[PDB]
Amino acid sequence: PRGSHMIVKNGEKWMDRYEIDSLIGKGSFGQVVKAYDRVEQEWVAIKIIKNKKAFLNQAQIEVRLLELMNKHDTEMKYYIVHLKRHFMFRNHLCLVFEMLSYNLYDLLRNTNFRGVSLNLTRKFAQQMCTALLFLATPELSIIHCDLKPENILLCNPKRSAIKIVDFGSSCQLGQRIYQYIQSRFYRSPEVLLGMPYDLAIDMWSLGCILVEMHTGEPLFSGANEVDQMNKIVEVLGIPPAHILDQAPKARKFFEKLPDGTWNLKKYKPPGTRKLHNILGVETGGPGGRRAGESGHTVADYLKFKDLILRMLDYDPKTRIQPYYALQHSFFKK
Ligand SMILES: Cc1nc2ccc(-c3cc(N)nc(N)c3)nc2n1C[C@@H](C)Oc1ccccn1
Repeated sequence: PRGSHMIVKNGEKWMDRYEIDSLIGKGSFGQVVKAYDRVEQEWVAIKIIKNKKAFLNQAQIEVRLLELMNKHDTEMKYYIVHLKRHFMFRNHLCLVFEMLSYNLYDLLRNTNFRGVSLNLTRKFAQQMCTALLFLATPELSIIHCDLKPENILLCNPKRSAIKIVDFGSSCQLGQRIYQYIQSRFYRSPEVLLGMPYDLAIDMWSLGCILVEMHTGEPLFSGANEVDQMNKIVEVLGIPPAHILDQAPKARKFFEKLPDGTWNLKKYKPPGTRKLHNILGVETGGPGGRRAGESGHTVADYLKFKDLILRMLDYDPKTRIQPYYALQHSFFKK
């Protein structure tokens, strides 16, 4: 056997138990196959980790975090994909999951990137904030570290229930091992700036994800780290001095002046790309496509806009935390 991937043959049966149906996924971690578990009589998704020591080490962390989670009593743990069991087979670690449906990016593609309704956006946001409240449980303190539409799956194609997958980049608070993390579009300023991070980076990612779900377009579509930070500054302005003063990578993006103030190195002027206009609050919503529509009033959009700007706080110490996000007027019945 050569290369890092397992040789998968559709039709084969593993350990007189799993009937392999099809290769349904391929990522940097390895592969995902659909299999029929003859013993429990159900479809499962088997995540097959590459036989490369770095990947096996990180997948053992994923297993430990998923077993810590799936054992907590609360009904909140059901927003996290269920790890059924794991086993070694042909020198690969294999993680067995419940079979889920397609991811929120596929849902955007299905709308021809016009976005989903503010009402469906709100349902996704409530479940996501509840999942993040669960991860923030003191005995867990799990940072997902790779929230993106691709890592949020529908349970069922005809329903709005979601779960979070892929804890392959995850760590617990105080066990940071990667200086470079998060998918670029959803990467928090503290990570771009090479600072130590905490659970607040997942709330940043969530703010980005919810705007994209409603507009159909990434809020911050950087081609690279410098473009990413410049796109963030277009919307939010120059980060606070107290943060840049302790940021290892401040000078990758910004320059300190005699005055002790920071500006950009070497785009719209800072803070002039208003979320007000990105969302089309007063001009019929994204691309004007929601004009008049029920559920899409200026009052609705101003509540949504307010919660997003609390999620996109530059300061990880004052960025809105999940419990408080769930108390926001955006969610009030
Ligand atoms: C349909 C389905 N049910 C699933 C159940 C579990 C998982 C899954 C995938 C990964 N990376 N990490 C965990 N912890 C669980 N993925 C499922 N998928 C999507 C697979 C096909 O692709 C995907 C989906 C997401 C990411 C990569 N590839």
